[PDB]
Amino acid sequence: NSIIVSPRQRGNPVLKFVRNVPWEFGDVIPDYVLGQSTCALFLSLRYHNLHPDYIHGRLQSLGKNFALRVLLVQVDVKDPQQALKELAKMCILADCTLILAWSPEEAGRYLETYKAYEQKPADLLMEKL
Ligand SMILES: [Hg+2]
Repeated sequence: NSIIVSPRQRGNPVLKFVRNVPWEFGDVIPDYVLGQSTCALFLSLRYHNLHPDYIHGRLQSLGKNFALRVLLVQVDVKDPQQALKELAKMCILADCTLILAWSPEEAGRYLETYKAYEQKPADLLMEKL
């Protein structure tokens, strides 16, 4: 039921806006575990400028364990277009979904939205047999 949150996310104002599903910190590889094989990384564009090698290593340490991988980018920098195009390339090659959030609140809503769905819900009919 709960979103599991990496302690690396501690202090991220996004957490204030995860309000309609429980969340707790846990020892997890992604920034948010949103189900059995779904997870998200969070990246602020301001942070990305300051630490340009950060996200490539993060996406790479993540690998392919989770079926659905989501990079949630907070667009918080004037003139983000060049950064966004490079992150898009990175996501295409790493096969991850790129989502643009324009505020912490929007990012928190995206997290609750992905948590609403099981990527591989129960399949009862096979089970019954
Ligand atoms: Hg991910």
